[PDB]
Order: sequence, then C-alpha cells, then structure tokens
Amino acid sequence: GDPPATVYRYDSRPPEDVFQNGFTAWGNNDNVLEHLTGRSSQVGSSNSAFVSTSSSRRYTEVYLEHRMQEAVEAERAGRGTGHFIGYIYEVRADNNFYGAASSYFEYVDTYGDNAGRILAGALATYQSEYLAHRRIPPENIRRVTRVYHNGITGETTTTEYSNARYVSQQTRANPNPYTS
Ligand SMILES: Nc1ncnc2c1ncn2[C@@H]1O[C@H](COP(=O)(O)OP(=O)(O)OC[C@H]2O[C@H](O)[C@H](O)[C@@H]2O)[C@@H](O)[C@H]1O
Ligand SMILES: NC(=O)c1cccnc1
Repeated sequence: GDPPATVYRYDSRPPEDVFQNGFTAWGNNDNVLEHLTGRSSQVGSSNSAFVSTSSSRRYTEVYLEHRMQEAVEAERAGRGTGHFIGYIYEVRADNNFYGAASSYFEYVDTYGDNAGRILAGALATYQSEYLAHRRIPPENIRRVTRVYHNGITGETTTTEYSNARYVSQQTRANPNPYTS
C-alpha cells in the first residue's frame, strides 16, 4: 500500500549526462493535465515542470521498444541507419515524486478536461506514472540499463551498470496528489 520507493524512466540521454547531472524538467508549467496529455513535453510546448517516471519497469521497456522499432522501420524504408541506443534509469523516489493518477483525478475534477483538445488527438494517461516536480537529483539515480541496437546487423545488446553518485537514503514517493 505504501508509495513506491523505486521508479523507472526511459530517456534517450546517456548516463555521462544523467548520472552526473540528474534530470531537470523542461520548464515551469506545472499543469498536470497538460503534462499527462503530453502537451507540455518535448513534442509539445517543452516547458513541463515534471519529469515522468513509472513504478512499472515494463512500461518504460515498452516505450523504449517503441522508439527502437521506429528506428528499425526507418532503416527498412531507407530513411535511417537503424542505429538506436535507449536507456532505462532506475530511480529512488522521494517526497518530490507524485502519483499521476491521484494528481490527475484531483486536477480534472476541479478544473475539468477537454479531451482530445489539450494536446491534439491525445487522451490523458497516468496508470503507473509518477511525476517528479522540477528535478531528480543525480543522487537519486541508482543504475541504468543500456539497450544498444545495431541498425544493420539487427543485433540488440543490453548492459547494466550502477551510478557512483547514487546515495542510499530512506525515501518513498509522496502519498499525496500534486497540487499547484
Ligand atoms: N530538460 C531536458 N533537456 C533536454 N532534453 C530533454 C529534457 N527533458 C526531456 N528531454 C528529452 O526529451 C525526451 C522526452 O522526454 P520528456 O519531454 O520528459 O517526456 P517523456 O518521454 O518523459 O513523457 C512525458 C509525458 O508525455 C506523455 O504523456 C508521457 O506519457 C508523459 O506523461 C527525452 O527522452 C530527452 O530526449
Ligand atoms: N519517460 C518515461 O519513462 C515515462 C514514464 C511514465 C510515463 N511516461 C513516460
């Protein structure tokens, strides 16, 4: 019943960056609906105040696999090399991580939605999702799984290593919804 002590994040950026610097959110837009619909992320206004994570490692693997498959399709069509490297970061959650579901229900029951119209064509999703407000320090980042895909040979290689900067502290995600 406790909030998760560990969450996961798929990101394209390599540990030389992330292990040293942590994750910082795009900007100061802490509207939960705009984030969960994807409107404030990289593909939208790139100003979200949240860093998305999941209590489900499988969720982040599916996400990684989708991006890898896009590279595979690009090579098959002559519009890419097929090369892809994706990373799944294992992260210790603390009180600055908020459950997406509870944050979403509170938000939309108060200010409402506009389904399909917040981002265009997007519904708000949130199942195993946890939102870190503004930043995840490098000290929270435990390890990474590196998935390397050779675009021409098709071989996929997976390796794992820990972050020297990780600090073992006793924390878990916030039990409460995010409120602005
Ligand atoms: N601060 C940054 N600086 C440079 N690149 C960044 C930065 N943040 C992200 N990227 C790059 O931007 C890429 C995407 O990271 P993100 O914008 O956080 O979005 P998501 O993928 O977590 O999903 C966010 C929400 O959207 C959907 O609704 C989801 O379900 C979530 O609810 C990173 O891999 C990096 O290449
Ligand atoms: N970037 C991610 O791993 C992620 C986790 C949960 C929801 N959306 C994105």
